[PDB]
Amino acid sequence: EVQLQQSGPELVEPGTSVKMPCKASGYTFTSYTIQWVKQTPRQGLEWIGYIYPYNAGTKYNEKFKGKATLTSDKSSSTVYMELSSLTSEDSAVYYCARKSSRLRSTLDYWGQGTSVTVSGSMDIKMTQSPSSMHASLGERVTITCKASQDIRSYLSWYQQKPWKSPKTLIYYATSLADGVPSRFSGSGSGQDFSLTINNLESDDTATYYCLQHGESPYTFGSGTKLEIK
Amino acid sequence: EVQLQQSGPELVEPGTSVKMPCKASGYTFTSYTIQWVKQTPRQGLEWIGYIYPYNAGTKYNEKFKGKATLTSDKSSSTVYMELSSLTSEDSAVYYCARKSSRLRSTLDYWGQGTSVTVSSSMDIKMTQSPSSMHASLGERVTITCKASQDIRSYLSWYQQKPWKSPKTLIYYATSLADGVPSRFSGSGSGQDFSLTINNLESDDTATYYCLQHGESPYTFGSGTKLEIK
Amino acid sequence: RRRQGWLKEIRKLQKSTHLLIRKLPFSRLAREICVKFTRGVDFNWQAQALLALQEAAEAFLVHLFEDAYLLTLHAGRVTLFPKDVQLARRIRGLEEGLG
Amino acid sequence: RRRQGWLKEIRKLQKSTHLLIRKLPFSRLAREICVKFTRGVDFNWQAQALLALQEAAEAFLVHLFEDAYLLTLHAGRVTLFPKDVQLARRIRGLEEGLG
Amino acid sequence: RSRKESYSIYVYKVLKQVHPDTGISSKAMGIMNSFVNDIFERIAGEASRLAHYNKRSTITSREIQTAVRLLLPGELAKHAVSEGTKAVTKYTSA
Amino acid sequence: KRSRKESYSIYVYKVLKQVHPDTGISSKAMGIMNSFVNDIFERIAGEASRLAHYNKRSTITSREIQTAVRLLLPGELAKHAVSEGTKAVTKYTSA
Amino acid sequence: RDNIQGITKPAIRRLARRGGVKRISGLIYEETRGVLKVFLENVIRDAVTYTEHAKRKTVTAMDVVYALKRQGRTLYGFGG
Amino acid sequence: RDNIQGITKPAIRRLARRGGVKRISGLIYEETRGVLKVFLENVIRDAVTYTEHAKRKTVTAMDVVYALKRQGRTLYGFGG
Amino acid sequence: KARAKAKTRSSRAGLQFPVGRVHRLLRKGNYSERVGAGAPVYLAAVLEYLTAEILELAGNAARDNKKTRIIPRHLQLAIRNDEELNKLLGRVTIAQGGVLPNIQAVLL
Amino acid sequence: ARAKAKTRSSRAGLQFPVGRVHRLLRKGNYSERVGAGAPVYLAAVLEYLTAEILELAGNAARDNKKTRIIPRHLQLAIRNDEELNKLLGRVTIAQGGVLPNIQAVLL
DNA sequence: ATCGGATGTATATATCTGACACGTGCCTGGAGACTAGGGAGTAATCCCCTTGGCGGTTAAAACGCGGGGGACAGCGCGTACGTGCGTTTAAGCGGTGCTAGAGCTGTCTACGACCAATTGAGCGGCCTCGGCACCGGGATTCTCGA
DNA sequence: TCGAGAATCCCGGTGCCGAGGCCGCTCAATTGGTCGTAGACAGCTCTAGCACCGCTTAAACGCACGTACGCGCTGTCCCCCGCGTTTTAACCGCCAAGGGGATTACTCCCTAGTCTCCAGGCACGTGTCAGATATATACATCCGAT
Repeated sequence: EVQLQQSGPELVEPGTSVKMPCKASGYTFTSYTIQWVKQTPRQGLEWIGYIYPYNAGTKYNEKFKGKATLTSDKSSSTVYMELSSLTSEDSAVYYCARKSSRLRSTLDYWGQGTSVTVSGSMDIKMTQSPSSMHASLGERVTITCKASQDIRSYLSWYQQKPWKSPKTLIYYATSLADGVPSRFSGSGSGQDFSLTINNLESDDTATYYCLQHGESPYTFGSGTKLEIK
Repeated sequence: EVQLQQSGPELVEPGTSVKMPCKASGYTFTSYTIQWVKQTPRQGLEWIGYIYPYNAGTKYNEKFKGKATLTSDKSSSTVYMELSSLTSEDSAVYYCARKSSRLRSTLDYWGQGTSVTVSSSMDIKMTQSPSSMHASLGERVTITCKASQDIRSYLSWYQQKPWKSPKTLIYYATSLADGVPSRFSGSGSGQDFSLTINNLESDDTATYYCLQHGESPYTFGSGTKLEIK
Repeated sequence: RRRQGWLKEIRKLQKSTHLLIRKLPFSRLAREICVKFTRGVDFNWQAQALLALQEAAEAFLVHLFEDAYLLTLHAGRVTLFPKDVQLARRIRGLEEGLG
Repeated sequence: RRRQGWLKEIRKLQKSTHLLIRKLPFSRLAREICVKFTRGVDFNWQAQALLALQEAAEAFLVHLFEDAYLLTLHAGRVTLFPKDVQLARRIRGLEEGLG
Repeated sequence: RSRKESYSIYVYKVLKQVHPDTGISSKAMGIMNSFVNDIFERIAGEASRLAHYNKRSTITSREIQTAVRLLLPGELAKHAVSEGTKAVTKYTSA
Repeated sequence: KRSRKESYSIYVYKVLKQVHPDTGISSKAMGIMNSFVNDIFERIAGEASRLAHYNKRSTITSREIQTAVRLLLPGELAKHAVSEGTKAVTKYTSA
Repeated sequence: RDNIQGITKPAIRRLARRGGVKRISGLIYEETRGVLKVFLENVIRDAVTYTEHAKRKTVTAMDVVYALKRQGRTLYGFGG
Repeated sequence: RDNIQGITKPAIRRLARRGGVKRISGLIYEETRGVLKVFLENVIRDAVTYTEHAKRKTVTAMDVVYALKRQGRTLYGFGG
Repeated sequence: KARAKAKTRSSRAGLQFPVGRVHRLLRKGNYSERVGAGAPVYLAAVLEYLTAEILELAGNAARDNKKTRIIPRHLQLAIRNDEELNKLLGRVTIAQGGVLPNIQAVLL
Repeated sequence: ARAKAKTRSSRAGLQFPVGRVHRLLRKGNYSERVGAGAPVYLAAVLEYLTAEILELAGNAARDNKKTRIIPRHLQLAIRNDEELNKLLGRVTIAQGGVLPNIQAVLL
């Protein structure tokens, strides 16, 4: 299968620089961009940037210009990320995710995560209306992701169990991802979207994020933590 | 058009070597073999050999094996012929002729010849049945070229004005060459072949040769001198 | 005091899209090549036909120079030689190369 | 006592016509490549299918080695390097090159 | 003069739905027209070859699906198969 | 029960027995000659089909086959194949 | 033991000597295994598509011949 | 002055700089003129074969597009 | 004689590309003896998807150039900067498209 | 009651089947109509190309002291001819081998 | 590491023209509705050919080692290519004019699809001997070392 | 410039299995009429391609020169090839089983075909705004000097 082997955690001091690899396997390495996501437990998931190894073309978030630098290596099928001038704000988990160059594709496969431990208004805000909810073991659950501007259908949904990488449930606001059962169902277009889980199981307790990728900085949702009985 | 420029007349002394060029133009150089014919007024026309510049592959007449050596040059589109150990029986005109690699093709275009003057058997025999003929300016002359073993229609016909290069009339024993009027018509298959000319003129005063190319040494006929009254 | 301007020339030519051979020499070169196939008869040419022929010929020549310069840099040189162009035509095959 | 036998090896391998890769390693390599496309289901293979696949693969590899050795001799070397194979795959294009 | 059909109005409708404030020049419209004709001929020729290999007389949506799967590389084939499948399944339920 | 399974083997053998009356052919080379005949048939018929479609014709005639032979075969190969096809069409029309 | 290592370096050396190569770097063998795996993936994916369209579970020689023919790599001698 | 000499040294130099070539030997101009002549004979012969089959005496843009398309050199933007 | 008002087959499929024209071109193009009903729908959907993908990438490339109109240069930049589209249109020349600005790194 | 059946191949002087080529042109989805002289022309061209390749391969077999054409002889016949190598350019002949070609700088 | 000056690159403003996007009439090609028939889906059956296993043989792969061939870095020399500048010369643009030929339309007839009956050409099955691969012994020709 | 050794080539004998010939049959090609339409041909109209001329101006051309760079030579060290020994796995023969390919029969749904009718799409105008070009301004970058 597609694996994105990421390195282990670091314990560094400020002013240092860290290179974290994202050695990929199981697919044609140049055909897919490799995205980088930062997860702090204060602001949730933030999109750093990507690199397209087909032409070494990058695009960064404006919040990470100068701080992040992406390089690729076609020989080892490896993408690196440098973090220059480390502050206390830079202590998080950094996932690398594989996204195809097609516009309706989303971040399909994620790396395990690298935990770094150190010693903007014109974007699109994703507003998840329930910040948390509690559910039974077979009833209905509906999460919404009302947007700021008009993304067309470029919205995907993710499930992240704690201390694990996020898993893609739904892309293109309705289409099921690979290996996802039909209990998950997405709807909506324009500015309001919805994710419905039809018959809850014991392992459907996680945080559920929505990601838009319709405009130039990609913005995740704030999150929705679902507990069950 | 297709033209094979050849060097001028050369006077030499015995014992040495001479290398004559056959600079060709007007066609793709590697697609065609370049044949070499020697014309004495003692044995008629004799086929020396060829070189195929696509792979520099040669094939010599065993009468001239060791005596001659053909080389090519793709940069200048030139074929050379070296005549080593110039004995007194080498005083002849040496034509270079272009022939396709196709089996029914014949020696289409000829060079003007280099008159080389040195200053002192399991083959196919072509027997032209008239040796000299005379006719007025309107009747019908027929020359026959009965072969010895068997040639499956691989016979061509050439005419030669005095001190000129030969010109192709018929190939594949019946087919008209390019630019030849329909007065000339060949016929025959197997071992017996014939060329008939229908309405003679004064330009039809030449020597008429038949050439077989069905077996590995190519053999010309003895010749037939047609004089128009 | 002579400065190098090959880099400025490459940077402006790689962002321009216009035709690099003049139209009137290419037109009569194409007509002279055409008269040798139509048995001496001269054919007419639409203006879009000569434009399409020139766009295809210049795209072919530009892409052949890109492939032949990789052979220049492979041999340690920086100057494009005719042996680079001949080898690039040989490796491309009979259809992408020859012709 | 060591004399060169690369020339004898080249001369006998260029006049032979048999397959150079052993049949059973190629067969199980092609089967494990096939099982990654058939949703984990094992497909059957005719014997002539694996023979046709091996003939095509060996002809492809021999022609790519010829094209890459032209690049080896272009650079003045006599030893075939992986950069020669990568450049020969790049110049052949997307269809004649990769894959 | 004849009628001289093209794909320009459909390409323009698709452009107005993916980029509502973007126009297109007439030279780029001719390139888009040539692209649509070329991909049509590629898919239809491959589907004709697939129907002939299996001794079938009909080109169905199954032949078009496997021709799209043979001709388009990568995720392009996956999303094109998704688009064609949803169009066929909402066409038959009408 | 077994099917028809047509091939060109008897015609390739008839041609070989008149260009080389004592040479034979192996069954592995006969399959290569069969693949060659099918490939050249498909090439010429596809080019003639496209030639009839470009000119808004519905019939493939011997003119389309002649033009497809001139487009596909390189060099003197096309010249001699046009000669052979024209000779066969002339002999067929007279009989 | 991987199956790509069944393409041994004597076999790669024989394929190179049939291609006329005099000396071979030691890094050629992994490059050749990668090139062969890319070629086999491209051909076998199309052959499996041809097999699955016919609703068969057996890759025939005609499927391989069609998969090669649609990539500009016509093979004579296995039917068609 | 032959018509192949109308493809001047600055035009060949501009075609090479668009190809990214930094330095250019003086023997490349005759090589480029020969390559351009071979390409043009191959395309123009097929385009004339398409024109003569249509019983026309005017080479159209579609004839050039078909002549390029049958050599694996599809051109967008001139019809078809 | 209660004949309903005609709905195009593009509207039943939810498409912009013409299903009836694609059906006529499939029937008159000498592809098969018969054409199924779902084949022009599937083909028109695939052609609409590919056109939309190229046009959206070219509109993004035109917006990065601060242009509001797509020219052939923007289509060339959209196609050659994408590996799958460059592989699909591999042996395709786009007129007035230019080349990618690719200078070799050993020269600088 | 009717005349004796003559094949269209013997009427055209061919060894290749004119009626089979006509049926393959009708059933091959090339056009809706096929002229009467089109399978004659096509069968003549196919017979010419088959005869050219078989004669070159028979000469290559006779040069190797053999009376039977194998795939190696077809490969040697095709690759030693520029027009036939250009026609079968993207064609792999199974069990045909390669041309003996060592580069001159190695010797 | 720092300072001054020419200049390439990026940015805002004007203005201008021609191409693009929109509106309209019409006509022809797509849709609606209906019928007929055959292509293909599906089920059942048969046999064939693919997979799996076992045992032994032996040729090929693997491994280690040593020597020398060759890759690569550096250096010096000479030549050929870029650059700049002044002269020249053909490309291009407008403007006119002419006419060949592309494109359309109407007539008509030859030719190809179609159909039914018949037969013989080609394909499957089978049967046999000779071309070729292999093996073993003898004549011919290049090579390192005195 | 020669001598044991290696390489290559030639010739006789053996066996085998595949090429080539023969026979039965069946289905696909031939024959003989019929019918309708595709295309050949004549004629006519008008587009667009060719041909010429003046003029301008940008591009090509020629030459001189400095220096960047190709190319040959040299030395070092490292890595590839040949060789000998041991390990291993491909291969071949025999055998069994069963999955699935291929064939056959039946039915019915789907698609070609026909007629009617209307609205989608195309030619044709037409007005305006996006992009090209020119100009002025500021930001940044290299080149020389220190």
